[PDB]
Amino acid sequence: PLGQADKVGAQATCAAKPIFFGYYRTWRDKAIELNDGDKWKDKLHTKLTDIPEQVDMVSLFHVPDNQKSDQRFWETFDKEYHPTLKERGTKVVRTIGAKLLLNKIKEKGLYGQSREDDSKYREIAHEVYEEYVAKHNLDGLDVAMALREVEKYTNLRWQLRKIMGAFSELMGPKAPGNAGKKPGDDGYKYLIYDTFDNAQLAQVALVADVVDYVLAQTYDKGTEESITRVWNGFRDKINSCQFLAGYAHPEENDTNRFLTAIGDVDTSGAMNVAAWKPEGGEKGGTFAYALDRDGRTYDGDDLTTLKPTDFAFTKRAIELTKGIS
Repeated sequence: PLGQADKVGAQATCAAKPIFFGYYRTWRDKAIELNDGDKWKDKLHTKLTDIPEQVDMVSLFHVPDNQKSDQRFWETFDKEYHPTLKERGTKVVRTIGAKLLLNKIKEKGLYGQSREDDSKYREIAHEVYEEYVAKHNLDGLDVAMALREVEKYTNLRWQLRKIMGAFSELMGPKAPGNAGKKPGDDGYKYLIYDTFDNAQLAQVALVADVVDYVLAQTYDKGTEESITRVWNGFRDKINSCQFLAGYAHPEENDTNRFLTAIGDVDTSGAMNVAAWKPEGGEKGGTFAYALDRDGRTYDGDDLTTLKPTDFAFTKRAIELTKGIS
């Protein structure tokens, strides 16, 4: 048998100090094997260990359809990348899309109504944990929920709640395996939720009690007042220590147009987000999408070429988030 979090609102203190969270596109890693006809079969400049040593947590965004094979990538990760990141103290988690989870719910024949066998949700959670987290000794799972249909349909809300509860038995504050451990401790297994910057569309009330962090996709904000507005939308469901606001770096052939992390670093809206704090509280930290595109724009050859990065935005966000130099 599987409301809001235990504490909500602005919290003057947090169990873990504010962190910088980084999304890493595995199909842009040097060790990955892209398709034969791919225009970027070469020109791959960045490796995973190139990220700054002060990154607290990195999330591997692995998409099998974006490359031909990942065997070399995982061999390099197990041999080279992961020991170095562990030496630096950087946690590594794995991002999974909610669409894949709903597909797995559907394969089991679940509609999500009462009288169903909730052990099937536990089966799905264990399979996902073994494949995505345990297989490569990762530190937890990040569920990306950017589906507008979840909020509209009761059965989808039920399904999401049940799969996140089944996951809470394996990761997060509710997991018995994390007994006496806290985010930031060695061996802690994280349960992370990234979603809309709209709390209602996010359906964060279904996961607030089981997740360590809530990552709001504030990719179009860039103003402290707008982030305050988003946070006031979330504050009655989660506490500020769970909340992370973020920005997105321009991607090649993206069509999305996220403008907060372009131009001068110190005056960018991305650094306003990194510097932002909840009034009367401390935040969970700051996150950035596509670390390999740090500093890139949508202009000129940037839209169509891959380039190395100096991680200037990443370093400055770390400084503003953690209050260090």
